[PDB]
Amino acid sequence: PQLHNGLDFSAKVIQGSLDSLPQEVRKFVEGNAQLCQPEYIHICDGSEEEYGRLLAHMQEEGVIRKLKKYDNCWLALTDPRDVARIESKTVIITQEQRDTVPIPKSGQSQLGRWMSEEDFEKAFNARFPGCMKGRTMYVIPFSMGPLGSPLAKIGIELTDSPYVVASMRIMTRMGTSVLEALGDGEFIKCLHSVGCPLPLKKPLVNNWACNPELTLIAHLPDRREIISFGSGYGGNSLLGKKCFALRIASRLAKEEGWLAEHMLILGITNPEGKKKYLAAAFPSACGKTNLAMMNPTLPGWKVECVGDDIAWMKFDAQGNLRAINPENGFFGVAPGTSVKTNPNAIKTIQKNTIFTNVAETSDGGVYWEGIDEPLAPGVTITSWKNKEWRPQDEEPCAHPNSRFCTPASQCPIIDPAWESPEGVPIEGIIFGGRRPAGVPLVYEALSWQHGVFVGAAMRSEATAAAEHKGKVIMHDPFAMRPFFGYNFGKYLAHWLSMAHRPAAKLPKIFHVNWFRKDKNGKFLWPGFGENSRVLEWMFGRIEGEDSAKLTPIGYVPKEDALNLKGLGDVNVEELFGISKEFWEKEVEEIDKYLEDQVNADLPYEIERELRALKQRISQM
Ligand SMILES: Nc1nc2c(ncn2[C@@H]2O[C@H](COP(=O)(O)OP(=O)(O)O)[C@@H](O)[C@H]2O)c(=O)[nH]1
Ligand SMILES: [Mn+2]
Ligand SMILES: [Mn+2]
Ligand code: NA
Repeated sequence: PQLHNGLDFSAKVIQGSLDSLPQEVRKFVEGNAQLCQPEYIHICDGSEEEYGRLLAHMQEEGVIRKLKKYDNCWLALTDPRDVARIESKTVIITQEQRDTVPIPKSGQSQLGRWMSEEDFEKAFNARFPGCMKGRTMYVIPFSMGPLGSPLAKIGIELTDSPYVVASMRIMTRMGTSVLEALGDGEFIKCLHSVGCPLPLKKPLVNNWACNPELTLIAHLPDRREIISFGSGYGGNSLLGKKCFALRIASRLAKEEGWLAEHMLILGITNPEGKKKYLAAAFPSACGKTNLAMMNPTLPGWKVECVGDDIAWMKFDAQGNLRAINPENGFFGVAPGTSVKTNPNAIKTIQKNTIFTNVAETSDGGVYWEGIDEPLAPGVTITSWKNKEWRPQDEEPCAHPNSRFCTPASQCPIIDPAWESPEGVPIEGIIFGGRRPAGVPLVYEALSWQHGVFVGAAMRSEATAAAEHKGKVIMHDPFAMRPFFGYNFGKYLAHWLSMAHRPAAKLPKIFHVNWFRKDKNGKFLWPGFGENSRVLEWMFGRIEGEDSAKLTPIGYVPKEDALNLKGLGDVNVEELFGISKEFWEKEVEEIDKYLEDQVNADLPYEIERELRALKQRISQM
């Protein structure tokens, strides 16, 4: 209905039909078209034709370049103001702040950012009205999970960015089939704008529309809305990924008895023909993708990848923790990727891949720090800043948080069960981060409650994945600091509660450190495929092997228990050393952090594990 002619957007639809949409989808699309005032509405179909045409259009406009060396690969270079997540501009809206974060004693929380509904309405009104003028609003129906799976969750993302459309086609299952699967069901409402209505009010930098000053990534869990303004960077604009499948989903999971986690899922097969699945939570840019598609150095071992970033898991009636990967692609850090470090990623990204903020070679290929491939004499390099570049120059040729965005189905070791709606049974959970000192290569938690404490106590050097600079060691509990959808204390309680579930077969919990350094700042452990030697030890421990010795922080490998054949130059004593002074300091730091940041919401069990660790260290 309407008394005039501005409410019904039918005449502005350039693909699809508002009449063909499910009723509630139409209302969502049209309501936001009324607000944002796009010139056109394009309902995505997910087809190869749509995708190729959109890419060519972006190429026309100078928004992306085709990489002529490869099969259907593309390179986007962004405004340098829009390169990573911004935690301080990422918020969750609830009636009560304590539902979203524990109230920190110190007054500033490091476990999320809350915004009142009043303040968010004002922020929304200062951003979205008219924001799509002169642009197309693309409507992206997407599934987090295989099309038609009983455990998939569907969303609709509205965006004015073709780059977002193309990247969502890779990272989710997208298009008409999803609308058909959705029918009259519920869907997560996702609204995104780059925040640059036409005619442009401000200079366009590097043909990359964005609004840094007004960037705001908001989540409204009771209304089932995600609303993101001003950034095109995938972590901020691919709304099915961090926003939905971690922040919204972790709160749903709390309410419904499951888990949504920042974890890879991999399957590993040993030389005796046994296969086990493991999950691992490491912070952004701290080794998940490389572990998930590892090429093991140990003969007779094989790793297969289920997912590299997000896991949705629950204990089933048989007691097994079963996990699914709700994503359809990998959005991986590019620098460091080489045939030696991640040969499976190199094979995956050679076709149908979008690269962002990497360098370009004159024969139409890609380049980045650590790529470890010599170029022919005469071949030149254009940096991610679109300037000619030479290896002798002061700055990197690729941004440190540059990315590939690639279909998971193309991974040569994609696991045969990666789309099974039954999920895969997790037998070990691994925590870890970047710790240049003090923390040994691997240890095993003493119990479930100890393992939840180990997750809670995680710390890691800052990376380029968000706004934190330098290499300051930060708390990042469960690798979820940027991603909790609700109060972290409550999340710890939820984890603890799993132990008391009927027939629960609780996975073993481990903590790793690939990143300990010697006195000269060189890594003590080579990592990458050599991490298979650590996974071997974990595998044996899951099977019940007596290959561990007790220490104050947990179980570690016995002398000679790790296979170090071919690594005679590793300094094992240094790499496994546990210093009373370091750990006295560590436990004091963890105590103060949990007291300040979790406070009244810290479960008794976790405080008890803290007291126990302090006491074990005191007996050293
Ligand atoms: N030294 C070392 N670096 C690693 C290892 N695994 C990954 N990296 C590097 O760390 C960065 C992030 O790796 P990635 O696996 O993409 O981490 P993710 O963001 O957690 O998925 C890349 O530059 C990798 O080359 C490892 O075992 N050792
Ligand atoms: Mn991640
Ligand atoms: Mn990754
Ligand atoms: Na650009």
